[PDB]
Amino acid sequence: ALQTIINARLPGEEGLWQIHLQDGKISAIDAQSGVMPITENSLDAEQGLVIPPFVEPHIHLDTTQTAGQPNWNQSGTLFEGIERWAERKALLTHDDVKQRAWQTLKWQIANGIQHVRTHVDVSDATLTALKAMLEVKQEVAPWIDLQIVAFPQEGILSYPNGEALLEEALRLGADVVGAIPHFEFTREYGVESLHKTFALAQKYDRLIDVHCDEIDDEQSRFVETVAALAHHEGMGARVTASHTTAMHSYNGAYTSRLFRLLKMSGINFVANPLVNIHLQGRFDTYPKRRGITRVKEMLESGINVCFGHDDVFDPWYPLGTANMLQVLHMGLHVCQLMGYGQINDGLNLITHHSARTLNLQDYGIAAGNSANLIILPAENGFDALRRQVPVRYSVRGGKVIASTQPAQTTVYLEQPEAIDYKR
Amino acid sequence: ALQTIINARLPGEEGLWQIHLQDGKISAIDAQSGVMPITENSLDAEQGLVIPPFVEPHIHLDTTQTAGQPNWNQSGTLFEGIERWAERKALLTHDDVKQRAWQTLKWQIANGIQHVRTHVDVSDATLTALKAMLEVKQEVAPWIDLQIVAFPQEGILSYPNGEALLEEALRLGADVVGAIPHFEFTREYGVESLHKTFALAQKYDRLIDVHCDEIDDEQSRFVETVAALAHHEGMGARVTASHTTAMHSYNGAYTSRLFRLLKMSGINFVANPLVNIHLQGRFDTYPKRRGITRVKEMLESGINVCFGHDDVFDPWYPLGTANMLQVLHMGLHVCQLMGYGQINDGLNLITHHSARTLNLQDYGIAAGNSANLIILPAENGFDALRRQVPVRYSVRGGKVIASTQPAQTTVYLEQPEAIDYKR
Ligand SMILES: [Fe+3]
Ligand SMILES: [Fe+3]
Repeated sequence: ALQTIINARLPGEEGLWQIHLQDGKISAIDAQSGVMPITENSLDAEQGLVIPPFVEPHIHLDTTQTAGQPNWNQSGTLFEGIERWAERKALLTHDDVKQRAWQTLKWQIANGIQHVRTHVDVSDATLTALKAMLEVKQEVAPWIDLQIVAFPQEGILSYPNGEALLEEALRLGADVVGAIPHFEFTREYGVESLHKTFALAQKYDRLIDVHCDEIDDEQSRFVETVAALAHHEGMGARVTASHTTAMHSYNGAYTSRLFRLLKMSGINFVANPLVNIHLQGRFDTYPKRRGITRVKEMLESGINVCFGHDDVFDPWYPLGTANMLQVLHMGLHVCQLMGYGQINDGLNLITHHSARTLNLQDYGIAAGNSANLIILPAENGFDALRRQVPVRYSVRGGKVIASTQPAQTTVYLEQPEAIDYKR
Repeated sequence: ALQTIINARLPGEEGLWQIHLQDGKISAIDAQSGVMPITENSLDAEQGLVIPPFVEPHIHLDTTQTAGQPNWNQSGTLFEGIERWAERKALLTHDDVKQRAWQTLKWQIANGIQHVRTHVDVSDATLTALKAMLEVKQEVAPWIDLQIVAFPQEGILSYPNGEALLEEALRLGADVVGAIPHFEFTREYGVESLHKTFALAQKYDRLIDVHCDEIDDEQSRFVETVAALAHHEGMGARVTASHTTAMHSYNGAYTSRLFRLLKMSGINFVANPLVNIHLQGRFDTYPKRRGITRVKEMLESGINVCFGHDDVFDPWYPLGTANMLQVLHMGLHVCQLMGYGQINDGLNLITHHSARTLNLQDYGIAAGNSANLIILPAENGFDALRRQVPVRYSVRGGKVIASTQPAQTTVYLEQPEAIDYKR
């Protein structure tokens, strides 16, 4: 029965704020001139930062939690990962997918993530993972709004009945149409697959999220077709180009020309730091490229870009706890967004920009919006990122759905001293 | 009055182990065939991992904790960092250096680090930071063995009285002789500075740790002189080449030839992931090189390499909590040591290999050694790294000097559920 969040700091705002709640929504937001006393029905942010929930714009819940089953990827390569996944085929069932997806979703709830977009491989005639994920979506709805992308992993034109299966996935309820041009047999199939993807999105009124140019090939430019088609249909807001790691290898002249179109099209971009730094640059000896898309330049140009985890504890990425501040930390380093303001503003890459990517209509600490917000025990984005703080409280519909009692560290010098890693 | 560590897991060993303690030393280590009961004077590792303390082989305690004073580095560049540091000159006093060094040292104690090698800028006629650090070394001795490197930041031959000041630092007690060849005015001064560095190390019987080829210049090959001189003097074990980021840009043929000498010389290498990924590759547009030395290849060749944090909360690196598992996480990603075994064995890069780099004589969980060890609430190195676990207990001389009560996370679904991020 929470009525107020008090003593809240807000990004880009001075001072402390009080967030009033009513009927599961934010009724008003008022500045405070000092610290407010706690009381029944008040959740004290304790001068910590309050932001609208973290978002996971790109993850594969159908493959999550499978690392080491039955064997571990020892080389760490994409190739071996594919083989290790194949060895687990006998365990891939409806219940298995639901159990693993739920395990990661619980970690996400614990990490203040209330919006998740999962890709699901639909290059499977039985659509086993998709059927399982559609049930998971309904089951987790009280805690996470889950979007499902029908992802034609083996291609649309390069896989038997690929287009038919992609459309079947949409008819079953998938929220987003996926594609993977650079994986199609030819450049022509790649371009044609995008026309088919856009046609399906318009036919069913769905969003689009393409695994776009995820390859260190300076000639992989499917992103220009994604942006051009979006501009032509006037649907930029509903379109996302995931990865675009090839952009890391483009010459500057083409990239400059392309950026005009990217801005005009209004499409969204997702970079996946943890996985990109790991899987890109694998064909280089030395020097080795970083392989993340042009995040810094997109921000400078006002192009919406955000960060996803992509994989959690699977053959393609053995690590992760589904933590967005960890994803952000990696991205700030690899993209060299290390100035104070760049780091502080970093939270945008895992909150607001990701909400835009998911085309969310009810997101942000604003009057009238649902009371969905989280509290970080930190002074600002810089502090939260530097100390990799947990989510103190996650509030959804005005109710607490997760909480973390912080770790307590003590050093025993001449006298015991508490250490909080602040100066 | 601890007499035993029980239920301990050890890297590379099967099962649980009991570590007996007597007179501040490890008296014996015995395998257990099951879980042992707790009791008075027994520290229960609770099937967590027990390892010899984390080590910080490369940090600058003279510059730590100064970020944002008086202004923040907004571009994040090395150039601006130098300017921001210059603006703080009026605050650089004896007491200031001691206060800041101690602040970071407390974070290190909290993070299970009992061995630290700090570089101290001795291109200052007043040697202010060095005098302060020598007192800090004595003060922190009960918790951390601190090694001080006399670091001629502005060069030995390229700075007024550079050589005289370097020797004065040694006469005052600095443990290690530093150098920075690539920063000298000419290649010839660079090579000559190394001869002078080795001569001083032999004259005073000190270790050597060179800021070596920290630059994206494929022609910066001072590392071959460091290794050759060490081989000639038969002192490889006492010598360290820090950074060697230029090696990331060498052609493969030269690198292969060089590796024979690196192995034969027996010198140590320190990579500083967090700072290297941030400061290297700054002159590239796109693609952008990673800029970390050849860590993977050194491991494959049996060349001792380890990881340092380098900078903590300063103009050259605004982040950090002086956490070695965080440094390791970055290094595993950038160096693409992402296979299961590579990640699991990762702890070696922040424990044993770093101890070798510091030429430590009393390190490791072995009978006869001082009872210096830490307990991680994780099953193995992979688990500790993936979950970025805190140090549950840090034991020194058989006594607890630090402890962390873990954070407690709960998600409120149909029923409350504890989340520990394990599957
Ligand atoms: Fe993906
Ligand atoms: Fe350094």
